[PDB]
Amino acid sequence: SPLAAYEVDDSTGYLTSDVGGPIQDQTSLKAGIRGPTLLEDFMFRQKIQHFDHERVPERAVNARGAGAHGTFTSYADWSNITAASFLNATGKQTPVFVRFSTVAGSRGSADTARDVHGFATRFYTDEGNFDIVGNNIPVFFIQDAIQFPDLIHSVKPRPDNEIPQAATAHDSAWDFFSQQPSTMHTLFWAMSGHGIPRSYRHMDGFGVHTFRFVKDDGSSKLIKWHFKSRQGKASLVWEEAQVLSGKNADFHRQDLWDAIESGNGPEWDVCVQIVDESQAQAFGFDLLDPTKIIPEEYAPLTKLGLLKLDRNPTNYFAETEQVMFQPGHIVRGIDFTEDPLLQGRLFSYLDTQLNRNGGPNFEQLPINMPRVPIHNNNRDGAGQMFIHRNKYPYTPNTLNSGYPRQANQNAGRGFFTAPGRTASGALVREVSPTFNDHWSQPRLFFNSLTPVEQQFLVNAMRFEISLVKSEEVKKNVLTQLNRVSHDVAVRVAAAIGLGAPDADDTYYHNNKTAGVSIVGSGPLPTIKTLRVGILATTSESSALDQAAQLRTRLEKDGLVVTVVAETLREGVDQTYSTADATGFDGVVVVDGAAALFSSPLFPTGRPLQIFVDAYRWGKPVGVCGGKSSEVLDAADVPEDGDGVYSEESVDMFVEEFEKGLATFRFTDRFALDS
Amino acid sequence: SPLAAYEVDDSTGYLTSDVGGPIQDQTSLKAGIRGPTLLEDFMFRQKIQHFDHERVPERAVNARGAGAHGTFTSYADWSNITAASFLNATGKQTPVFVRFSTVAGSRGSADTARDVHGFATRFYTDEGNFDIVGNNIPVFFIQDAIQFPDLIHSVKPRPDNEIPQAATAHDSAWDFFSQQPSTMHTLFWAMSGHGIPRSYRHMDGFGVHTFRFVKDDGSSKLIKWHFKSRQGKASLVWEEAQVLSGKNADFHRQDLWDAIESGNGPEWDVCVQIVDESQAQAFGFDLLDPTKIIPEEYAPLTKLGLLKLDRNPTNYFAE
Amino acid sequence: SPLAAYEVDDSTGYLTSDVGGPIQDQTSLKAGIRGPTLLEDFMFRQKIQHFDHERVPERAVNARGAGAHGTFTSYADWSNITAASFLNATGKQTPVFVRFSTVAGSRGSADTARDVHGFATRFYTDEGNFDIVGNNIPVFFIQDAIQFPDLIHSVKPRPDNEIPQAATAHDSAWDFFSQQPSTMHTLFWAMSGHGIPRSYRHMDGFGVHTFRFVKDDGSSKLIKWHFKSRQGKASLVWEEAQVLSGKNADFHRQDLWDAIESGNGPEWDVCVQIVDESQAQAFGFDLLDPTKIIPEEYAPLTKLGLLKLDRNPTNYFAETEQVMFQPGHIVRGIDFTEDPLLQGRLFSYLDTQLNRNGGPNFEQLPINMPRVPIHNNNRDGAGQMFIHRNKYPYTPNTLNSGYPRQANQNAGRGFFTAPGRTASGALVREVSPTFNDHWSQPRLFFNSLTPVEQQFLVNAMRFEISLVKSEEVKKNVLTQLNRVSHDVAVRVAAAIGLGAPDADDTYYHNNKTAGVSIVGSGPLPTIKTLRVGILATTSESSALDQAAQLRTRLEKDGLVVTVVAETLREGVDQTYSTADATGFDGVVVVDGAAALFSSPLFPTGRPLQIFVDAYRWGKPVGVCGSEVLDAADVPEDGDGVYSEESVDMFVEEFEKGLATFRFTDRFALDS
Ligand code: HEM
Ligand code: HEM
Ligand code: HEM
Ligand SMILES: [Ca+2]
Ligand SMILES: [Ca+2]
Ligand SMILES: [Ca+2]
Ligand SMILES: [Ca+2]
Ligand SMILES: [Ca+2]
Ligand SMILES: [Ca+2]
Ligand SMILES: [Ca+2]
Ligand SMILES: [Ca+2]
Repeated sequence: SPLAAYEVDDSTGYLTSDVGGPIQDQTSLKAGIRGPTLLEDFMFRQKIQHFDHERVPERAVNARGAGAHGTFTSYADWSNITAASFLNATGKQTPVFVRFSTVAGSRGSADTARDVHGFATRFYTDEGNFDIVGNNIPVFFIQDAIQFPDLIHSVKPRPDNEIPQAATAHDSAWDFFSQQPSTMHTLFWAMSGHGIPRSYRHMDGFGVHTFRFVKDDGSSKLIKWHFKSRQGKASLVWEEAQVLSGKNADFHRQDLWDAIESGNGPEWDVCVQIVDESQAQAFGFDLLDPTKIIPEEYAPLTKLGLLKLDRNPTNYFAETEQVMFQPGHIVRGIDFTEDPLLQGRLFSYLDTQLNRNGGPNFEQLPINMPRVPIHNNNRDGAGQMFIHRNKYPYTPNTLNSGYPRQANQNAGRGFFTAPGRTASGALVREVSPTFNDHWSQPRLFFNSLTPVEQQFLVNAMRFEISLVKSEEVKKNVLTQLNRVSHDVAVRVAAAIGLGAPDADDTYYHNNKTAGVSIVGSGPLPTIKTLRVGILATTSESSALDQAAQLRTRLEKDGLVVTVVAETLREGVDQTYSTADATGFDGVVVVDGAAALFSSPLFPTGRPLQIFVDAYRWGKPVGVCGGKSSEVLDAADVPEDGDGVYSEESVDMFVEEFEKGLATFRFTDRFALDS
Repeated sequence: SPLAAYEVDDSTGYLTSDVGGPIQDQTSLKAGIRGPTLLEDFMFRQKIQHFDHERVPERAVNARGAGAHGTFTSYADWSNITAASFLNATGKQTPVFVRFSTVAGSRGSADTARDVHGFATRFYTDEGNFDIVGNNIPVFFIQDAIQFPDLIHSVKPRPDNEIPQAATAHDSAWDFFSQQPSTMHTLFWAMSGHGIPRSYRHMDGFGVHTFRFVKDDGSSKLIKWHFKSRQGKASLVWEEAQVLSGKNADFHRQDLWDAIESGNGPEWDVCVQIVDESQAQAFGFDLLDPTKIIPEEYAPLTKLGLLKLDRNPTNYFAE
Repeated sequence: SPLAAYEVDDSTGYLTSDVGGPIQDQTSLKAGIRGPTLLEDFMFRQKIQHFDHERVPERAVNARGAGAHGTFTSYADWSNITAASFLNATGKQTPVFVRFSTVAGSRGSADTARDVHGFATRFYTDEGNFDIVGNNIPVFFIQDAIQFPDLIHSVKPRPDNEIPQAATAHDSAWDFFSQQPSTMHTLFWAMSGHGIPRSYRHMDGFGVHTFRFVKDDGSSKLIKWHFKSRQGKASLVWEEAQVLSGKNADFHRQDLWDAIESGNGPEWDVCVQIVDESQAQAFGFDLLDPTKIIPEEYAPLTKLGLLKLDRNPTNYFAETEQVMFQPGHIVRGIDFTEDPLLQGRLFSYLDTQLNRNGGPNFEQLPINMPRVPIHNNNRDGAGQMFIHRNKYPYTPNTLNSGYPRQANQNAGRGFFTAPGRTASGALVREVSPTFNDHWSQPRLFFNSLTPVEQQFLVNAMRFEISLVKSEEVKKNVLTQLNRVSHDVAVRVAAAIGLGAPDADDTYYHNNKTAGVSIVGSGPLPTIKTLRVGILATTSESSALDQAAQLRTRLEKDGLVVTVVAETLREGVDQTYSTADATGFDGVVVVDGAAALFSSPLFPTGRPLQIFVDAYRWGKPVGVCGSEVLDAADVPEDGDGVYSEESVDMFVEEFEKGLATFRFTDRFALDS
């Protein structure tokens, strides 16, 4: 364990105060047995003081999230492109901590809200902590950091009543998107399956901004970070995400925790697109613009190394709640660009940590400490944990022999700003006209989705915009959507009873780009960790025998099996009362249980509804045992449908079923606009 | 009202800093049109500093809740039982503010979690602010305040993974309940429909503790506070409440906001049960024990006044 | 020790950020060589952010202070009187940290203010940290903790202009004293030399309150803590203290630091008076009353152990500024009493540390950590430095097997309230009538001082009360003083041109008590560390020779010698320009320097003024090798005036003078 030095064991021993005096903490000290509590009860006050002070402010954004420890391993010595030490040798390993999150919701909001997601990675390198504070979507809503509070105020709950929680489905958000057209690209992403990923493990990570890789000789290249999931791309469907948000608000954090505990820690290839400084404006947009992607057709990915998360935190508050990332945590070999969104972020993280931590020594929390020595003249501050020996903490000095020494390009492996960087011109609060095309790339993204996928995106927009009360805002939203796609505007307008404006073809085109579609990304590369719900009954010993056999066959392949029946007993994990289709990636009914398809033990129709929901939401579903018509007919599920299975043979059933799990979603169950 | 004086109107005008200097806030100041951002950009830093510091710690318990302004009106001059000035004359009106809440969930969790609920009432009286910080259930889980962090750690999410949110449905909570039998009464209440009320307006409020009414002559009587809902008693069913948690996490706060905006502000009769000091142990239990109710058969309610909530906040955070 | 693990070495290495990235910190990153500074300069912002956030609130009181580390050693197994683990074996050693302080001044105010002084001692015991948060005066101004903000607002600067700093010499303070008669006892102590101690090492430590010693059998006795200085008792005189406040604001903290660095770390016998519970009102006053001492005639001292301070801090901010004492840091074998001053203190220290630290994990700071394992269910909070493995931090639990287990009188060496303690009666906001005598003990104290000592205390009151603008307050002050002593009232009234009220003999008496007088406590038991200024000249090679001969002798006897001359050179420590009589405990002029008694190198008459100030302030003074003594109007026959050609002889006599320390016959007395 990377933080073992800081762990406190309470598996033995007597209760003590924080200063080691043995005490009790179960009854207050009173003046008589039915008397008033005494002020001199220090046991009471120290315990309740601590409780009263347990909370710290949630993150201003990305308040809802979860983290894990792991390791990064480099695939090569990358000297040829960067001086970065963590990348300087094949097989070199660096500990990491990653936190994943939504953006809008507070603490305690649902994991399966539709939102942008954070993906923040710390590399505890041998030349300092390096943080990549990224998202699951490669482009951001706005083109200047100064706009962030406008965006976030608009998305977060209306400030008179604090409604609605963790949702863009309200007037203010769509007022802002329609007034600030830069938002279109990220908006289209958020309205796709990327807004409701199946898990943190099934999403990619992006730095969003263009950064620089800087060699020890001072030359630089432009880069984009892209962490490519080894688990596949996968989304929920919206109706499923809504039910999930109520049945399991902790869905993503539980999925990550469980995958790690089972030895299925998630992996990504840490990649970059690498281009020349001369290509800043060569691709038909400006690399300083965080609303644009570099299509892969123009710049392929270079795999730098492997990221694997394989260790859960010991204490969530101390590790996951207190981790404080900064894009300012940069190392020699990396530099910034003049992306005005990035530029302003550099200020915000350092300042906001004062808010959360309540004082300036937040880098001393165990989770934030580096894994190398610290030499500097930073002193004092509330919560100062060091005892500095150097009594002359100023530069230049002779009384400490000139130490610490200055580090720079030529000495001490100092960070240095890419020396080819320049600035010219007027000091201006002006937007570059190179940033002005807000619509072509949203259209590129949309064009690249499959037909059903395009339908899901249209449907997400229909859902949210139909909840906007202002007819003017709705009109304004159609005006912007229509600049990306007339057809999107027409289909969305249909649901809200307004007319779409006439086509405006300025930014329309037919181009597509690879690697942005979820539905088109093919079957999952692994089905380990995927969840199978076996619906059985205690009414028939035969049904539980079937479920035990099925369990064995499925578990051999690393699937997580839940057997559901009316009541618990050995071999049954979950009652119908607590079971839901959102708990599973595939659902199997054992034919011994066909009769179930009213009781005081579960809501009326529960067993059938689990099956029907799983089918409606695109999941593989099946009946095992040979007798299937009763169940399939009660569920209105066609026996010969794609992703519908019926076999007597457990082996055969499982072989076919596992293909369905990799396919993951049977999209021919969803209606399309004609 | 201290609040009228602090309302700020932004329906007109040019944007200013917090020190009244007119500014813009849409583009950062840069060294050239494609250049880096300048440290001298005070418009940027004041805006972003404020954003960076918007959040404050959520309440240690009852983090999820919603409030409204209203009035309390006394039905009589209650001098006969209490010196309390807000209760000293028929018709006397006192401004109030009430916040309703769940207990275990963080500030973004669902209103329809199964839980105890807070019902905290401030009376801004002519002799000082008086708060009755109560619940929708008349009895509490534990018999000594020193146990609170035990109960709350047990019911809040397990501290290695912070799972599960806003729920007693996990080992630690049931470990605590089964090890601490005082928990049984409140547990039974939370597992009834009182754990999943239909709205804040359809639940009652209780002080829980025995308090004292004290006359100007120094004499005292023992009292229980019970705010009786004029809307009636109603619950959700469990499956319904689970679905609502997903489809509308804001369900209770929206319900209250809407009732107020429509001129249907909710009402309670503020009542007490009143017994003599000599009855502290007369009913087969100790009135100092917050796990016990006084059955109405042993002590009827006296209606003191009318509490009505009829005005929503202007800014949720500030109020 | 928690502290060794947290020491950080910067004697080698390249500069890094706080996250270990090598950086520079001397030039801002700019858009061009004459260009504006960039927001992306993280090197600048992390450095400036830290600087901008260096300061923390000063202590609400006792903000000006200094600390050191040391050791406590028990003289015996004290089982027979207390269960306290640190007292349970002969020779048992416990690390300590002590901070000494004034009370009213802010953190940059002078050490030599006239004030009560704090003497706060932490014992890092093998059963928890135990703090005795005491003062250099055994009694306090007020009888109920709830009055503390009244006392402290009255003594601290007037709140419109924040004038005057670190002084009771203003109207509000004397308005409070004269309206709240409980203040008289501490006031008399503050107005004596106890208000201006010569150093932290020359003052005693007192717990003030009655506490309990509790045995493992549950029995208790009542105790007073008294730390008896092994360096002796000594004071400044007031004029010397005033000059010192300007010439060396750091005088006491420097004195302590130097004593430690020189292997002369200060010692105290840690003592108690011990009496039975039945004696709580047996001595003519109530032992719950913090305005009363137990005269030693009624209860002698038991020496429990030795306190020695012998190591300075490494980082003042991290150790001295951040140490957070609490009377709530109590251990098994000690209990509280129902002293209403002590009772409220218990709440204050815990709460105020939230203010200073800015979050609840202040016991995690290295200086506040214990030296034993911590097992509890305290969690989270800002600045949480632990990673707790127990994921069931509630009691009762089965999922962590019942741990941590409850500790109490019969398990786990738990703290327990003394079991014989009871309470009975109405719940009242009433002062016990047993607290009502505010004047007899102030009179006892005053009676116990030597005539010159009584003069000094009278002169302190004359000085301060003459600065009170309000005629009404001055009159009220005389009313109260007169209840203690009519003579004090008369003598103080004479300075302010008011008439004293007629004698009111209700509380007058002629009783005296041992151990409260400084002047009467005899010569100092050691003169090591005391300071000798040798006034010399570069004019005469012979002056320098004389000085160096004196130096050899005096340094072997543990004295700190400063040779002063017009300019620095080999063997000269200080210039006349920077020298002052307040820098010295004794002054010697070498024969060769007689000429100096105008130059661009020091102010006119500086050499003579040092000798004259030292004589006026009562110090041993001499000439080694007539004219100098004539120039200074100093009588050759005077007590503590030395005039010898023999160096050996001079040294022997002068060193007796240093032990006597002050020659009080140089001070005029009222007649
Ligand atoms: C490219 C666009 C951006 C991305 C990908 C991004 C990513 C993130 C992520 C992942 C987190 C959560 C880190 C964690 O898990 O603890 C975060 C937090 C935060 N972000 Fe950014 N963000 C971006 C833009 C901004 C901008 C423009 C600002 C302000 C000018 C900003 C201010 C914050 C603040 C104040 C926090 C809370 C940080 C803390 O308390 O530690 N974000 N952001
Ligand atoms: C009769 C049993 C109890 C009832 C009815 C009760 C009621 C409440 C209510 C209604 C709130 C929310 C007030 C608001 O809306 O802001 C609250 C908050 C709180 N409660 Fe209590 N509570 C009880 C027991 C306790 C105990 C025993 C403790 C501690 C020993 C305690 C500590 C707190 C704390 C620390 C908060 C947060 C207050 C704040 O941040 O303003 N509660 N409680
Ligand atoms: C017997 C009377 C008292 C004595 C001997 C005493 C002694 C002390 C000492 C020595 C300090 C400084 C500790 C240090 O060096 O850090 C101190 C600080 C303090 N005292 Fe007391 N005191 C007494 C009465 C009180 C009362 C009645 C209160 C309040 C009700 C009080 C509140 C404080 C506070 C708030 C501080 C600052 C503590 C900190 O910041 O850590 N004092 N006192
Ligand atoms: Ca809105
Ligand atoms: Ca540089
Ligand atoms: Ca649990
Ligand atoms: Ca019901
Ligand atoms: Ca009810
Ligand atoms: Ca004054
Ligand atoms: Ca004296
Ligand atoms: Ca024991």
